[PDB]
Amino acid sequence: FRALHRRVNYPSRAKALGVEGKVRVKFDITGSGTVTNVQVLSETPDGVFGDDVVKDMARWRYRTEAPVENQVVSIVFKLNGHIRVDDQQGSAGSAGSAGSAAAYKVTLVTPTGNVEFQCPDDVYILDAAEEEGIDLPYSCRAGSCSSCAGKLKTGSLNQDDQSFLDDDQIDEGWVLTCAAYPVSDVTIETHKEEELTA
Amino acid sequence: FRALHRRVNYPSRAKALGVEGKVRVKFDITGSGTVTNVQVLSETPDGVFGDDVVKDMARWRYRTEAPVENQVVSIVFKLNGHIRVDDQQGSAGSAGSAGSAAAYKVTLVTPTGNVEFQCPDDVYILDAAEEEGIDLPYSCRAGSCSSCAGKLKTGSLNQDDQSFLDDDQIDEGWVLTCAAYPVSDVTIETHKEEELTA
Ligand code: FES
Ligand code: FES
Ligand SMILES: [K+]
Ligand SMILES: [K+]
Ligand code: NI
Ligand code: NI
Repeated sequence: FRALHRRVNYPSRAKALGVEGKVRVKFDITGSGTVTNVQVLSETPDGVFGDDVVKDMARWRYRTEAPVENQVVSIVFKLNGHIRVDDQQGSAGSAGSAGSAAAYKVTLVTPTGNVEFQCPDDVYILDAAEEEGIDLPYSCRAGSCSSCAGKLKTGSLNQDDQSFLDDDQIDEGWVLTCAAYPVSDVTIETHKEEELTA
Repeated sequence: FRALHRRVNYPSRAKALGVEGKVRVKFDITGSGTVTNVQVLSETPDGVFGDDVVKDMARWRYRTEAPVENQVVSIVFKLNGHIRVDDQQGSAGSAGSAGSAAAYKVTLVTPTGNVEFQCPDDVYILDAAEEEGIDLPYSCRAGSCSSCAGKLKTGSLNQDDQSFLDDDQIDEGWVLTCAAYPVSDVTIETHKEEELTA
């Protein structure tokens, strides 16, 4: 089971406007490996990337032994033509269920001051920060490096999807923000990569 | 089957020396999820990161239904405490087999001029360029973005491990250098991300 072809085109209007952006989208895969049941979960900013991404996804291809439901990706667009497609985890809410995920208030303590936003319980800290237009560090986006490291000051997180931290570090409050969901209101100090690996 | 804890520490001597680096290492996983049969494949530069990485890997943890052989990761160390662990694909050669993989000459045509090095048939273009001390762009390292894009001018590649390019783009000569192996001598123009997604 794996992706074969997942091309995304860069919308010329975004390029022209000098807009960076982000789409999170859910889809199913058929036993033939084609993509259907596509639903945009979020698009930042709105009306620039979503429609084009859905069009592109019609031509995606996977290899699979059976249909697969409720896949989710993040599609990030940055300056100078950069696009990346990152796999995330589907939830009841991503699949299109009735009602809204519980959401919690995230307080980030950043080198340039504090910021606060809502984060659904099925969205990673990083993603919700990006949706609020905050620029947090990252590189792998796969819970497998130090880039997105922060320190949890209060509250509780689910970091089941991370892997670069050991037991000890999690217990000491370390967080990989690309792979962590809030399960309460939380306060996280960001930009702590260098402190993590020291 | 998945990684749970893969902590790597930053060697203080590397920090002090202002050295960036890279280790590629093979290991097996036990049915208990512990790591054994560890062998460094390459370390750049030598004698700075390898021994410490092997020590760290003794404490790694996986979840698994059965033992798994001949896993390989790349471990990259950059300035300001950055470490990332990226999964790659094992080969006869990574497992420790007799004799050497066939190797091919890679010619890179970079914005700052041309460079040439050997690349084994079981090592990705990006990795071999990094081992030769060339700084090529990348971000996901998972064949799922535009960052490492180049244009294949001559020769042939295996890009089975990539997924962001479609059929058409591969046929036109596009290459994701983080996920491409040479199967002949090749010439690749690098730094073509913006041209790819345009
Ligand atoms: S960006 Fe690598 S662990 Fe979050
Ligand atoms: S770095 Fe993303 S495809 Fe190579
Ligand atoms: K379905
Ligand atoms: K073994
Ligand atoms: Ni613990
Ligand atoms: Ni073709």
